[PDB]
Amino acid sequence: CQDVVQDVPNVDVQMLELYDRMSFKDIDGGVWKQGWNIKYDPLKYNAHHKLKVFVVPHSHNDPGWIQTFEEYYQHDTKHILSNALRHLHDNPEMKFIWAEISYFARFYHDLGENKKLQMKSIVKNGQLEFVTGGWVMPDEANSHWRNVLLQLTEGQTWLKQFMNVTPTASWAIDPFGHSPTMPYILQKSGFKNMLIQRTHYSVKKELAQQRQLEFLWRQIWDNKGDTALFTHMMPFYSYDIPHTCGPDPKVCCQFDFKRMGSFGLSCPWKVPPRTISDQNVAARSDLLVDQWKKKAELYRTNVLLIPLGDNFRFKQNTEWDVQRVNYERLFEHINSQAHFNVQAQFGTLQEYFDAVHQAERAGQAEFPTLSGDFFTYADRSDNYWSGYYTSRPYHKRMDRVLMHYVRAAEMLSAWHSWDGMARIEERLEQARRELSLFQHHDGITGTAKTHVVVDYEQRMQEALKACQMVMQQSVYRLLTKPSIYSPDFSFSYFTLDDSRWPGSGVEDSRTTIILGEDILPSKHVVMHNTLPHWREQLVDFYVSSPFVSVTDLANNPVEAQVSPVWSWHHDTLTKTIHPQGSTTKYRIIFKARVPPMGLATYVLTISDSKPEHTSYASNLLLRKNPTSLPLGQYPEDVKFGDPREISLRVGNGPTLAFSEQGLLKSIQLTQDSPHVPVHFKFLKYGVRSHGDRSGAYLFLPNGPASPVELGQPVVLVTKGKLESSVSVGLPSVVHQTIMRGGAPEIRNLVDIGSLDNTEIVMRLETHIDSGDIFYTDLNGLQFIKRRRLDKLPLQANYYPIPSGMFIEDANTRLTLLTGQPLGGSSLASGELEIMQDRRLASDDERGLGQGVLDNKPVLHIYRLVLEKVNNCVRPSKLHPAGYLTSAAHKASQSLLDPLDKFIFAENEWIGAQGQFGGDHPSAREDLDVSVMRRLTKSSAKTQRVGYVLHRTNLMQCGTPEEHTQKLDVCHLLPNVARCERTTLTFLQNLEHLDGMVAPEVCPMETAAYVSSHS
Ligand SMILES: *[C@H]1O[C@H](CO)[C@@H](O)[C@H](O)[C@H]1NC(C)=O
Ligand SMILES: [Zn+2]
Repeated sequence: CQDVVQDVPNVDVQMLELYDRMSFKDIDGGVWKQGWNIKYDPLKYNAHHKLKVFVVPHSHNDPGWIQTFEEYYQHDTKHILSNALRHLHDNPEMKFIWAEISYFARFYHDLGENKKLQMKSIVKNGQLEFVTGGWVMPDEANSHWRNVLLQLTEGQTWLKQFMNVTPTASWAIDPFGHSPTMPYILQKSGFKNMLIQRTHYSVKKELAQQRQLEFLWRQIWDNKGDTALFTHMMPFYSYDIPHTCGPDPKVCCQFDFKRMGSFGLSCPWKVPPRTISDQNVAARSDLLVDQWKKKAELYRTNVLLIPLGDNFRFKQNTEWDVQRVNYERLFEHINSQAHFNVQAQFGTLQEYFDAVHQAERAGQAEFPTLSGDFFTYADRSDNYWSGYYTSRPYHKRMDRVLMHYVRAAEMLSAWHSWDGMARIEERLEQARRELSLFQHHDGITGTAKTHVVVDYEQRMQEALKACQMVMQQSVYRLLTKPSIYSPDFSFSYFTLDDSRWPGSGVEDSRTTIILGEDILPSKHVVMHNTLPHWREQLVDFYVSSPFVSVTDLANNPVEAQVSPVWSWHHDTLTKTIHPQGSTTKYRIIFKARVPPMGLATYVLTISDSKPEHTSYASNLLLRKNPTSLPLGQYPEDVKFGDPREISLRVGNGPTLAFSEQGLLKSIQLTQDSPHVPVHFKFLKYGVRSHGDRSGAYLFLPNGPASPVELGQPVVLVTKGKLESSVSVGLPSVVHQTIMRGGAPEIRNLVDIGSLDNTEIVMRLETHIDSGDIFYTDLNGLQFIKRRRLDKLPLQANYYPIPSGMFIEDANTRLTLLTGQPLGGSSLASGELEIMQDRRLASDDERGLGQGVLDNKPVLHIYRLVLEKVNNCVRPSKLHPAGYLTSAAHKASQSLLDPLDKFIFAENEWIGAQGQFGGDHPSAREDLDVSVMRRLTKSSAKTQRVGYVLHRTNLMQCGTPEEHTQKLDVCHLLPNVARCERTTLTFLQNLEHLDGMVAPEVCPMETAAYVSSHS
């Protein structure tokens, strides 16, 4: 196992280092506006060394953006694919590449058998080639690596099954900036090459000058280089035709033959394309070949890639003809004119890469190595695309919730083989597909039109219901005496109870467990733990009486705490935001203990009076002019007082101090230790009154943020033995700090209401001496070192915060973990900030055609970890990576993969069992079974179950942390007959395992195993 901490990889280009040295000057470079006038030596090519040119036709199709997936499919995509089939079938030499399997699968299943065969043959013969092969071309900023793998697997599994092909070349031309998480997953999924396009114009210029646009992209911690994946970065501003034939768009535009008039398109550079003829082909070829040779100067081999396409192109037969015929005329002339020393033809992406490597092997080029990422993207001037790290935050939070439900549903039902009548495979496939679809770069990015966002939401909503159905049927089967188990596959044995989604104040969707002497004395509830280690976590449920006690199934009492159900209201009459307590429902909280990847059953029983093992929280409402707050049977009267500072401590945990406005002020780790200054503050960014406007994509602040005026907010303090919290109703945000004994949890109920052109940010101010350094994660997979650069505008120092960020000095670290991807930064030493929501009245000219005015209440959740790190073994100062501590990592897991809670629906659960998985191995804390998926239907003689195992890397800080069991996923199910290591998509067997034992992976590595059972 490589050491991912102590050895700084040696690479030719390290992006943080490059950023430190680069000037980023935006000067006019001529026709190549962001480059320079390329010159080449005409004698470079000759009869013994020709320029091999591959023109690759393509059509960028968005699975929803301006229209919904289905609208686009009916209006454009089905026509594009139908005509591609006809045209490639009839013109053997024509080629075309396709990226989005969601659309292809939709099309193919609608084809008659005769056309399905024609399609399979033009794929088999190399004319139509799939690039990447994912359900979509995902966003790379906000997406969790788990969902990136999920969507890749969904598209490639379909391709293997129906087209009998597995792409080994990736094509990502529209995501806004690129992440190294892509080559990470791709290289572990059989890929050999990848192509990217949207990277900062300054970066393109810099790498172009050094001919480092093609490189071996390895992970920042990879000292050996085994994670390396050959990567081609396109050099220009766009992937459209004007920006793909060479440096001068005024010239290249003339070779987009769809722009002559009848199609309603034209060249903005005022010179239109002209039909190629025998009288102008020599002159047209002169111009084109010159653009090609200039583009070739930016690369190292004699093989040139010329993409030929744009958004939703190749829709009409006449378009296919006009592009094909004119290019064939050019190729015939050019290839027969020796003086050009060029051989051009239509080709696919893989053809290009194969030729490149052939040149490489012939010793004509050697490629530089590179590590780092390509955020934050700017396509021109100061237009940095960091707004989409936050746009439509409700759905960004929804993404993480569904991510977990999908994993829990696939895992819970994987334990058994199911009769087709159970519709398990059906519901799981629909859930994987709707979540996969949302990974699209206009999905989770929040860059689609309003009605399209609604469509993604409804799809995800159906996906959540599908997961619930599968999960509850699974729990019922897993915890019911086999000879008693009598399932109705359409019945709801349990209903899921989720405390954080949609969340309190977002939607009253939770069911109250209704108990009563005259109706029902008790109720069984079950918790599931998808993580592969024993886990304890407080869980809460709503009950119709405060006199409730909890026991496990051996009938041992469980210490519980009851608290009121508080809801915040913006009182339009008193013009204040204050809480109201329920007089009929209450919250019961207790510690659940659940086996690794298992279940644990508990019972809630009503009593006529305060039960022995249940305590009641005190409540204190701080505000001037208070009014009574009755709580029905709740045994403790609410107390009142004028606003004042407060301190709280739960268990032996930290002690936290709050200001009289209910905001954190300091954290004291231990009895003796100091009260470390940690202050939460809320601010707002505006929009510029002149110049470019912020929109769904762009963050263009009109200067540093200004504090939100808080007035004299109402603060509610609940103090309990198991859980305490401080909540305050601020303008646009009900901010809540919850304490259960460890790092506190922070929840923000964000309702930006109608505050137009406003972006609300949550900031932490500390005295940590971080200087200009901070860390943010990439797709929940790794933490990368960031350096605030004052030579760049504010918005450029914003980065995606998909799951966490931290700052530190020699002695102290503050880590903020998130349950949703948002945008953030550290704009000053000792600071951390993350945007909550943004509402923008204007469009930002990238094609969306609207601002962002469809905001809705969202509940953002976080864990805030203050820790001493002076004893931790950390990477040296030049290492580009950072690593979490055990506490920070578990806090992230508590947000992304919490225990699942199920309430039994009928009055009596006959045959109920108290636990499942008690014998499952409790793996070391840095290991996770990211995916558990049964890969075969019940009719298969040999059952197969796939597992994706990921081991992160946690800092060694002196904690002994011992006694853990080896996890062999190949033996989790009985009767194993074979164990194989496979690509992450489970599509290719890479290793036949001895003793049928799946070994554990190394720190920062991910492996997939498939066990076969007889
Ligand atoms: C396509 O896959 C392989 C080529 O890699 C070929 O040998 C096989 O015949 C095809 N798959 C089918 C139809 O089983
Ligand atoms: Zn797109």
